Amino acid sequence: AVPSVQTFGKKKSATAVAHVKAGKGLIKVNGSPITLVEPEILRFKVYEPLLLVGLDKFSNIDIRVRVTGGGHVSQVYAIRQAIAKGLVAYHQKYVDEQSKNELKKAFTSYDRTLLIADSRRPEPK
Amino acid sequence: AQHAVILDQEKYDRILKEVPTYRYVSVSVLVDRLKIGGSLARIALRHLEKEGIIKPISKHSKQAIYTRA
Amino acid sequence: GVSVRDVAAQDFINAYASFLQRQGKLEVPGYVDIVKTSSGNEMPPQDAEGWFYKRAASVARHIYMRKQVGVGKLNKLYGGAKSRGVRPYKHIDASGSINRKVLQALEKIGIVEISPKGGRRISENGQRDLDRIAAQTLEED
Amino acid sequence: FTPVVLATPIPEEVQQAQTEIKLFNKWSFEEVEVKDASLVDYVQVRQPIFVAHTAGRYANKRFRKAQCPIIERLTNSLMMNGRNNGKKLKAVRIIKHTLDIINVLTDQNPIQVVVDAITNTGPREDTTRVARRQAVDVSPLRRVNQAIALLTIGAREAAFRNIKTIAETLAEELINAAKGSSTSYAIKKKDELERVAKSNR
Amino acid sequence: SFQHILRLLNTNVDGNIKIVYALTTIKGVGRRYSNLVCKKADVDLHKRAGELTQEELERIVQIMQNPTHYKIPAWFLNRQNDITDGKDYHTLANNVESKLRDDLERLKKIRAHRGIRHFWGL
Amino acid sequence: PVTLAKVIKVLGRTGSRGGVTQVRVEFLEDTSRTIVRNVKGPVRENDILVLMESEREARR
RNA sequence: UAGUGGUGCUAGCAUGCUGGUCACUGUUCUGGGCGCACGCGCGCUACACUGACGGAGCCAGCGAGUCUAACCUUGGCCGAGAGGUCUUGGUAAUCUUGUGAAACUCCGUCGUGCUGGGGAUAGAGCAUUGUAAUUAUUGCUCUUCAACGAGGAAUUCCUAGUAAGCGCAAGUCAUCAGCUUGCGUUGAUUACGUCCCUGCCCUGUAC
Repeated sequence: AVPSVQTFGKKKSATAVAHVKAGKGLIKVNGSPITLVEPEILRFKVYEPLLLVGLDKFSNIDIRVRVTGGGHVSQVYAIRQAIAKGLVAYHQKYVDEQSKNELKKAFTSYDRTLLIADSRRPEPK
Repeated sequence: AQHAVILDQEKYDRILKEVPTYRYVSVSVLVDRLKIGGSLARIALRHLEKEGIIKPISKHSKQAIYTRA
Repeated sequence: GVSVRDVAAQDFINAYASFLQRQGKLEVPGYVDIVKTSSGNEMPPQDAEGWFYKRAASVARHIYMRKQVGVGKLNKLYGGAKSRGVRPYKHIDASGSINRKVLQALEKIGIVEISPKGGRRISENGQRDLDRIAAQTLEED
Repeated sequence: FTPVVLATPIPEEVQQAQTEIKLFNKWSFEEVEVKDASLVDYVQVRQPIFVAHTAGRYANKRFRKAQCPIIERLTNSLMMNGRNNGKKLKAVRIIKHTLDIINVLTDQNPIQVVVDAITNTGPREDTTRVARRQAVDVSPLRRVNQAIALLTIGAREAAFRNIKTIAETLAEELINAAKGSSTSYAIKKKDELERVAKSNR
Repeated sequence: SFQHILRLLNTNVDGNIKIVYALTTIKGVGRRYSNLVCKKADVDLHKRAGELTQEELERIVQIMQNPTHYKIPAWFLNRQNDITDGKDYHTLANNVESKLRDDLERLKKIRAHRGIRHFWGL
Repeated sequence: PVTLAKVIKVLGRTGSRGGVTQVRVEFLEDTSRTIVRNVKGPVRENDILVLMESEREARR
């Protein structure tokens, strides 16, 4: 039908699912614009995957995400991971491995956690 | 001794002339160096800031930060 | 287009509650200024004159975002921690008598209506009204 | 530059951050310099970050925590007492207000003032028990740890039963310690340790 | 104009405090009772006590000692359904610890356990 | 006055609790004149000590 | 018995966006008892501004439930509250239940005063379980406002999603925990060593 992908992110129990499709640069979380993410201090923590690559990259795609459980902080890390993984997944299919690795270079230069979960888990006792 | 809790006319004059002398002002700054209670300082800042005598640089309920400008 | 989802939560509430007080149709129980709103609270609401309208606006927004609600769920939402003196704290629900009258008052002016599957749902006129306030709130910036 | 319009319009000031990362989108790490070569390998200030809330894990290797940026280290040491454990967001806000104040009392890039306070505070001589005490040298890493500990304690005990908030007191310690100002608690503590060690060597 | 100290119901109250809290110096005047009285008097709750004039301390004094006439819901009162006469009262000033320090003595006169246990402990 | 020296070898744990490490350290101002000192905190090669006394050496 | 997207119907906004309503991944009865000059020990709550109070924001996981009859309870109505009343779903990945939890975040009041910190002790009244609440099970409302200024000698637990903060569920159970176990949320500092102290395990002469 239309070029589209789904990707997910994790943190602890929060589970963010993201969809990407061709369209017009918009980013919504639970239907709200991402500029309203809360608390305020952690908002810039979500701008990271935008500023670190550059806003031009997003102009042709629609991002919407739903975050489900977890807690107020852990859910924030889930969505930023879901965004970054979603972005490379789209490029991998609809442009080239050149741009794909260019994206991966930028992300992993700043923070490995943008692509891979830390696998920490509670003590079994 | 106890800080003042109602604004005498003499202190009002004192406030307006002296406050532009200070690089940095805050609720604590007023209450420390002028003998007024904190319940005055919160009101006085809103007054002087709207009067334009001091320049806000950040505001956050529990903290507020005003400067000579 | 604009939706209520597009506006900051407390910013929208302050705008709409102030407007709703001017309309004057929202009718007060009259026992207002005695009730604590929760058995866990100490001292009544401090904004003695305005607090009823501000709560009324909050309820409308919350229902707008959801399929339907009832009185029991609202009592949970607005609950809090009760000190229990020397004992550890515990969760306690807020007053029911307040919230039930708020629903009935909002229904009188047609924002909200009783729904099948129980509880209340937003009216199409509720949608039409709340969207208009949202547009003003953005443009008033 | 260009405004790069989007259907969810990002604010102008957020777009302007795209070209250089700044702490709290406010201060740059460029031209921050460490005055003492002995500490350069330990006072991590070289990687830029937007906000001092990194999730990274540093327990697994005993020197690895030296890679954590200094600003993150300060926020942790505020989270100290039992009534404050876990409340990192409370601490982050405190730091944000603290730097602003230092940007007005004095005018330097305040992150430089923090670095000066750290490097000037860390003790360079100490003692151990043998009983009696013998003088010993202290390794550069521990010089950094002692600096951070003394600073937060000096602020905390001034803000108890206070009229000045935490940020009002912590900002003053940092300024007093970037100067040679013996008025500061942390500097007073440094002096006694070294003069005691001198007597026992 | 401003008065630093005032006297009513044979209690002293300093002007420098919010009116609602200042009144709680009087025995029997809790914070909630004080708060609601001020509302019915429609004084400015944010004024400090030393700001008020004589005709404004009156009315307040009147409402405190005649609360039921102002349709206070009765359950607000501390002496509901009195034992001698089924009226409701609120007890103020030195009259507190005159009904108290009496009901126990009435229990002593009837040789009830609770009265005996109290006076035995003394 | 203070003198910088570079850690060239670490010798081992010392003191009754193992709380002190003995180290071999080379003067940074001029090479050689190597000296052995007692270091309180955790330390590695290429670390720089600040020898506030120079004409003194640790027991061994 | 789960989720996403499309398709049909449909509401609001604007000329697409957010919502409601096919495909994929011996026996027995009545009443009482189980009190406190003091010594020892495991706990709970605090001494405030990194706070108290008011309004607004808004996020989990592990449990548990009735035909034996009566468990967990949604929605409507009454009342300041505790609580009451009329209907309903679930023998359960299907319903309670997104168990909308607390800490937390934001906007105001308070201003360093045993103060709006702290809530013991005590007075009046209204309810709920039970055959029965007096020496008093628990809940609600008003009033009374004690010691306590971070605590001598001694002494306990602990190396990462761990300590500590915060709350929930089960257990017992007519009612009744400040207890026990389990679960989730927020989340540090300091080692990565030694035989100094304590304790354990190996291989003859001043004792």
